[PDB]
Amino acid sequence: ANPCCSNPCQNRGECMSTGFDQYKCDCTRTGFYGENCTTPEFLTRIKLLLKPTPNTVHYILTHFKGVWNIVNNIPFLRSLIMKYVLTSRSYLIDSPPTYNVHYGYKSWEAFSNLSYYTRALPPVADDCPTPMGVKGNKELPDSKEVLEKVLLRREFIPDPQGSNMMFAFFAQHFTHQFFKTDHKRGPGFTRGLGHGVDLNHIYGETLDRQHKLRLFKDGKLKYQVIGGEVYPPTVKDTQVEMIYPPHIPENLQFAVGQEVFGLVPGLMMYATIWLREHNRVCDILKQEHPEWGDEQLFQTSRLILIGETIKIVIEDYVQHLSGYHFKLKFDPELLFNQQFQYQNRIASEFNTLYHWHPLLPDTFNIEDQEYSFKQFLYNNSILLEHGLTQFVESFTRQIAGRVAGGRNVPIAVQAVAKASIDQSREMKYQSLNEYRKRFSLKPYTSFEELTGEKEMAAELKALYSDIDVMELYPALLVEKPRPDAIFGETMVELGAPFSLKGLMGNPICSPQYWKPSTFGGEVGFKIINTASIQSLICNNVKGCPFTSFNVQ
Amino acid sequence: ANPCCSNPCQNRGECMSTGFDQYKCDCTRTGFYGENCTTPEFLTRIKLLLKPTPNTVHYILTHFKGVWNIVNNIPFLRSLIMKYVLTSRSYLIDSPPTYNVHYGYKSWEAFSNLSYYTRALPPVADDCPTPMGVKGNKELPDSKEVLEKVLLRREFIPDPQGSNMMFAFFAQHFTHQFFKTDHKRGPGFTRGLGHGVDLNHIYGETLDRQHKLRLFKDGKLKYQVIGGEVYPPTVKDTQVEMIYPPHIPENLQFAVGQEVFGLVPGLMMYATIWLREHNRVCDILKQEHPEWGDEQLFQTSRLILIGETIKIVIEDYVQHLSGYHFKLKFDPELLFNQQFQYQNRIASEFNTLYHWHPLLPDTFNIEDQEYSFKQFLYNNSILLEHGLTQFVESFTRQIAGRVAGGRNVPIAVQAVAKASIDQSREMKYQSLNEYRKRFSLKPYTSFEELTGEKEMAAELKALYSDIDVMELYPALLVEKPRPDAIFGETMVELGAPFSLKGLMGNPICSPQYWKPSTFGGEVGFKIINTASIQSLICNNVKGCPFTSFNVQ
Ligand code: HEM
Ligand code: HEM
Ligand SMILES: *[C@@H]1O[C@H](CO)[C@@H](O[C@@H]2O[C@H](CO)[C@@H](O)[C@H](O)[C@H]2NC(C)=O)[C@H](O)[C@H]1NC(C)=O
Ligand SMILES: *[C@@H]1O[C@H](CO)[C@@H](O[C@@H]2O[C@H](CO)[C@@H](O)[C@H](O)[C@H]2NC(C)=O)[C@H](O)[C@H]1NC(C)=O
Ligand SMILES: Cc1cc(NC(=O)C2=C(O)c3ccccc3S(=O)(=O)N2C)no1
Ligand SMILES: Cc1cc(NC(=O)C2=C(O)c3ccccc3S(=O)(=O)N2C)no1
Ligand SMILES: CCCCCCCCO[C@@H]1O[C@H](CO)[C@@H](O)[C@H](O)[C@H]1O
Ligand SMILES: CCCCCCCCO[C@@H]1O[C@H](CO)[C@@H](O)[C@H](O)[C@H]1O
Ligand SMILES: *[C@@H]1O[C@H](CO)[C@@H](O)[C@H](O)[C@H]1NC(C)=O
Ligand SMILES: *[C@@H]1O[C@H](CO)[C@@H](O)[C@H](O)[C@H]1NC(C)=O
Ligand SMILES: *[C@@H]1O[C@H](CO)[C@@H](O)[C@H](O)[C@H]1NC(C)=O
Ligand SMILES: *[C@@H]1O[C@H](CO)[C@@H](O)[C@H](O)[C@H]1NC(C)=O
Repeated sequence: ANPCCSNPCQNRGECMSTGFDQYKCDCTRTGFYGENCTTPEFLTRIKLLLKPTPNTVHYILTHFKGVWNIVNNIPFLRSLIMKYVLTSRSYLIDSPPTYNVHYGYKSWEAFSNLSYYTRALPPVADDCPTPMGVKGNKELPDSKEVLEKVLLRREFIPDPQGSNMMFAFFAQHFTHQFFKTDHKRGPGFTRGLGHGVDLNHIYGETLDRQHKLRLFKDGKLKYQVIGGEVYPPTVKDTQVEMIYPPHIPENLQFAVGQEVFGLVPGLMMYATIWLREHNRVCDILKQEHPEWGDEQLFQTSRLILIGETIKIVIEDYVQHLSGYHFKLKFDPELLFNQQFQYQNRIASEFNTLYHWHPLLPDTFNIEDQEYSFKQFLYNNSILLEHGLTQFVESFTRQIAGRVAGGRNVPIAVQAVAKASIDQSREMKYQSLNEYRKRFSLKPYTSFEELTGEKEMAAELKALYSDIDVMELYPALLVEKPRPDAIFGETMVELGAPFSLKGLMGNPICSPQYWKPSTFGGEVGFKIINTASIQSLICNNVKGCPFTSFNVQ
Repeated sequence: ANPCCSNPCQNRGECMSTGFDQYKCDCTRTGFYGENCTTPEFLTRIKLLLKPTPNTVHYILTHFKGVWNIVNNIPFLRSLIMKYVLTSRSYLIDSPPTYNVHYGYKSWEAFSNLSYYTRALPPVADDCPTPMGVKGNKELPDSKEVLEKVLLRREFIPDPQGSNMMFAFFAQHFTHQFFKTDHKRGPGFTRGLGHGVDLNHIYGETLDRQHKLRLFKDGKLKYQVIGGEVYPPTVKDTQVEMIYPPHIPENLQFAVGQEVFGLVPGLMMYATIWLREHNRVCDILKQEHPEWGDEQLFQTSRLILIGETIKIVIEDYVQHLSGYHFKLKFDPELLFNQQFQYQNRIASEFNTLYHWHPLLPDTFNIEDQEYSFKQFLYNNSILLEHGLTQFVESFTRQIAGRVAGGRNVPIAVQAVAKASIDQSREMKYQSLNEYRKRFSLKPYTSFEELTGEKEMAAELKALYSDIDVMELYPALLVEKPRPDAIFGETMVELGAPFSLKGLMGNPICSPQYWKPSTFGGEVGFKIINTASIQSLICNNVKGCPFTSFNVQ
């Protein structure tokens, strides 16, 4: 019914109805004009002729290693390239944000209501004849069939980039501070009102929760000591609400900032490490500032840990997953003379693409044990049994699964994968190809081009008929990986700009925050600027075990 | 005891304690170095030894009328200057915001908690030996004595700039969407969580209040007709909470977005006008878009009225109060190639400086009647009796009071003036001279220099002893005005950057919003770009009476 149902406006032109059966494309600042914003301005043809494709740039970043070594060791040159990386990657995201699950046009409600995830692409209107707009059949193919045919794991496929369980659980722990769906309201709603890296998964989303978690001495968070080792306090001792099945002993219900972190020992491992890190930073600050009170010690340490998180995420975590030989750098100063908005709104599509469940193994191997999913979930006794040191050593050694490439979702979480499909449809996501165009990628012209093989493509052809009807979420998991890579093109090109905004958009990266006094002086500042996944583990885990995001 | 109590760091350097009796200044990016950030770097020496003073700039903007006349009539030149004006006025506000009433250092709590007003200068620490830090006596002078000696009106002092009651009530109506102190929590807290121009004073702060005010047909707001004229609906009809004394009959309990707007018929006049404007724009959009539903008509109209409001605030309202011969321009495009943060957090000091109660007359003169304060307050029957047309005609003719220059607060609101003093102290405001330095102004060296006269200066000298201990709020009302102006230097130099951020920081001014389709096409867009206080009144008040912000 809506004349904009067919998504006729190209190159980010905006579609507006002008009657029951007519539309107008607003081509303002797109660089194109004409009825559908497809005629390039002269400068546009110049830009287009020059810009390399994402696969070309990926090739360059993953080759000429000898050259990247030269670059990485020349400070001013590394800075220069990172500066370019930053600006190149930061023009695709609407900031201030625009659409959401209930608004396919800009509105004050969509802007102002922080309970929604934002949307990179507006939803397919409710009165459109087909789920994707006007293409395809009345209903999309059975989600169970999609799941069973091309997503479910047959044999475990290891990640060729060598990602390990330290990587998988770091991804889970880190992202679950800003992916926190409010199931009461619906899949298009979030409980993470900070919309980014605020460390609410350590400190609590609300002030009441934070205060229940705090010791109110020396800036510290409450903790218990068990067999000489520091662990989170209990629900019983703190009244911090946590999600635990009823059969869990009171003494095993650890209470942390994020209420779902009792779900798996690997989340609780990271919760425990960051808890120790907070109190460690508290000791350092108290040493540097014997005149400070508890409140300032707490707040300053939180700012420092936010800093360390952003640092580690960029220079270790994103560094590893990218596969780049270029050494990414966390340096807010690089944006100070550039246009950039210090703010972020978490996109629904970012949440959706980040469902990296293929990472998980069939069993979790710690020391000489192999835990099934059933044994592993909600089982903090496993953490106490083995200890943090053994957990790190074991997770560092265990390979994670490949995410793109298809057929690698562990069956234990098949309901989760089905729900990602079903809820994408519920939220009226536009198709894979629309999202590809939205991120300046070439539309796939066949299912074989998407997968790079023939068997899964054939299954999908039979299911969807038209590549233009293929959905974003399953596509991300069946996409042809880059050579020996964990992800395909669509995953990287969508994930990167969302991730950048969540990290650099933090206020601590703004010029008035990014200075020593914000972090209690040069000592606190140095903690941020020297942070690494290895140092986080070395400072807080007995014996300073070697760790890394890849298997050795 | 805090070693930062004396405010040792200059030129926006940040003070941090480094022990019980030592501090350190963080001079990062100040352009100065040395223990207190007072040694100018070389390039700072250049900038300084040729930056014109605010009074010089104000001289130039308010003279050479013939030159400005040429400038105003050459579009590219007017734009060029406005572009300069915009950037020259946007480097003084911390954005993302920093301090608040409870935090004299940056913290995640101060950044994230939207219920606080933010602070342009951090509060004086609790354990400082004196209210202002280290200077002055153990107690500030009796606020009643300060009020009675230099603030309270003897004889009515008319504004020489000719500001009228349309101006005064516009100031009150417009600002009360973002100055909404949460008295439950304290003077440092706000109920205006949008922190700017969101028009919650028409539409309501919350969705459920908004939905009570809406007709749910054609995008319109509920209204009632009395004697052939459109007025806001009642509390009985809508169920929205309003503040009214218990003796107001049900038929006079008007319901509007801001709960206090029944306080005064002047506010209800503007509430009525803006309600009519919303419904007018709904009519226009429905004509443009027969295919649109109620929700989109409502949301689009709200966006349009937001643009109208910003347009009128800049080009009529601020235009009048500034006294500039240069014609200010609302043009979001002028910021598109500039560094600028599209966000805003309302500053407590902005709230404080905007207590412009000396504007108020001794009596409110409508048609042939002169109403007293007791007669005027909470008396909407006056509005019904005379009507909007007579309100506009009368308020356009009636002169408002001068704000700077002292002794012009009407006795009827003396408790409000005393509270501004008392709450400033509660919120631990730094001194007038610290605020002047914060905004690049020369500190006053005596009370006579502050007032430009001798009698009020002498009383203040007796009360305060030291000019460096003089408080911000009463200083603003006793300050020497610019020549035949309504305000003095401090008022304009603090007010201007805060005001700019609230208006241009609005998301509708960002590039992704500032396009015709956001407002339902060129028709909606034209309504914003041609808006004016005269056309607002012309379109919505019977007879289209002439109006202006100047008695003229
Ligand atoms: C043993 C490990 C894991 C289990 C048992 C698990 C299970 C689940 C379940 C049941 C949900 C749905 C939760 C809900 O709807 O409230 C979910 C959501 C999610 N998972 Fe996993 N998952 C695991 C690991 C991971 C990993 C390694 C990642 C890496 C990125 C990940 C990413 C996500 C994301 C981003 C969501 C959506 C969060 C939200 O919107 O609230 N998960 N997972
Ligand atoms: C008949 C006219 C007016 C009356 C009866 C009035 C009265 C009041 C009162 C009772 C308060 C609350 C004080 C407190 O809680 O301590 C207040 C606050 C305020 N007034 Fe007025 N006023 C009037 C006109 C104006 C005008 C013309 C302006 C011009 C801008 C203005 C600006 C303000 C501001 C900015 C506040 C602080 C509001 C807040 O933070 O919520 N008022 N006024
Ligand atoms: C914003 O900060 C205020 C000030 O601390 C918070 O209000 C306090 O909240 C606690 C409950 O968490 C109450 O016991 C206090 O009475 C409140 N104090 C005041 C002065 O109101 C408020 O909760 C914070 N808001 C958010 C969203 O965290
Ligand atoms: C943000 O939007 C959601 C969705 O509209 C709002 O949730 C609705 O609020 C009304 C109250 O006016 C309830 O009657 C509905 O049940 C809510 N719907 C859902 C899905 O929860 C929410 O109130 C909005 N938040 C704000 C701050 O306005
Ligand atoms: C997949 C995937 C990729 C990804 N992120 C990135 O590719 C990606 C980042 O996350 C990012 C973070 C900080 C500064 C710059 C970059 S980047 O240039 O946009 N790039 C390396 N997150 O998930
Ligand atoms: C007093 C007072 C002044 C004032 N504002 C101004 O002086 C002032 C504005 O408010 C402003 C509004 C939009 C764009 C640019 C300007 S300005 O250059 O900062 N200037 C004229 N608000 O209260
Ligand atoms: C060659 C001069 C170019 C124009 C400069 C005009 C400056 C006059 O400006 C003066 O500034 C003083 C500063 O305190 C104020 O006291 C005066 O009121 C003001 O007139
Ligand atoms: C409403 C004003 C209150 C007047 C009575 C108490 C004020 C006492 O204050 C005095 O008032 C005189 C008034 O012009 C001034 O000459 C004095 O300088 C001032 O001290
Ligand atoms: C614009 O797009 C529509 C698709 O809805 C197409 O039918 C029309 O011919 C296009 N016009 C062009 C490309 O000039
Ligand atoms: C939890 O882990 C422990 C090992 O610490 C194991 O003995 C136990 O069986 C597990 N619980 C469940 C329900 O599998
Ligand atoms: C720095 O400031 C303090 C002011 O309290 C003063 O004691 C010291 O002499 C100053 N040093 C300078 C201005 O070089
Ligand atoms: C209310 O306004 C009317 C004029 O409409 C006036 O005559 C009356 O005195 C006012 N009421 C009070 C209590 O002042």
